[PDB]
Order: sequence, then structure tokens, then C-alpha cells
Amino acid sequence: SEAVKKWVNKIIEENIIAVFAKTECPYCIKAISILKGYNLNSHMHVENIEKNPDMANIQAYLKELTGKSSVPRIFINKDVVGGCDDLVKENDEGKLKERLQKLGLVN
Ligand SMILES: [Zn+2]
Ligand SMILES: [Zn+2]
Ligand SMILES: [Zn+2]
Repeated sequence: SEAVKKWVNKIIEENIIAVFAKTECPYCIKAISILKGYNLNSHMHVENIEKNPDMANIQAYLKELTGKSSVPRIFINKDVVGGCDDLVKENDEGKLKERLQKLGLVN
């Protein structure tokens, strides 16, 4: 479905921070909380792909884009961060902050 890919693409392109998530997903919640802790709400969109008729197609496309079909799937300015574990690694190592500084999102 070109439609599914167009829709996922629009989410990633229109929002600097894009998080694909699902219902009652602890690592989704943890990742979103970390990101909101950088006061990124204004530039973030969270998409619940479980409440969607095309969940399997969305997951398959996220795997084509990132190598994994699991949520959360995290993009920052169209770059693949990955899952919550990847976010925690980048955060602890300083990379996340560096990303956000280069985007003008944190001073
Ligand atoms: Zn579920
Ligand atoms: Zn429940
Ligand atoms: Zn949405």
C-alpha cells in the first residue's frame, strides 16, 4: 500500500520528533517521557499504530525503514534513533542532547 507508506512518511516528515507506539507499552511510555523531559512536546507527534486498521502494514514499513517492527520506533528529523533502548543509550552518552542542540530544540 503506497497509502500506508505515504501516511507514515508524512508523520516522520512533518514532525521533527516522531514516535510510533502502541497501547499500554511501557518502553513507549518511557521513551516519550524522556523526550518530553527535554520539553520537546511542541515538536513531537506520537502515533498509536495499534489503534489502526493497518497496524501490520505500518509495522512492516517501520521495519523496512529501521530494521525492526517493534514499538516504540523513534525518528528525530527523519533520522532513525530506533527503540527506547537506543534512546537511553544516546541520552546517557550525550548524543541525544547533541542531536537536539543541532536542531535548535535545546540550548
Ligand atoms: Zn496491545
Ligand atoms: Zn488495560
Ligand atoms: Zn497521529
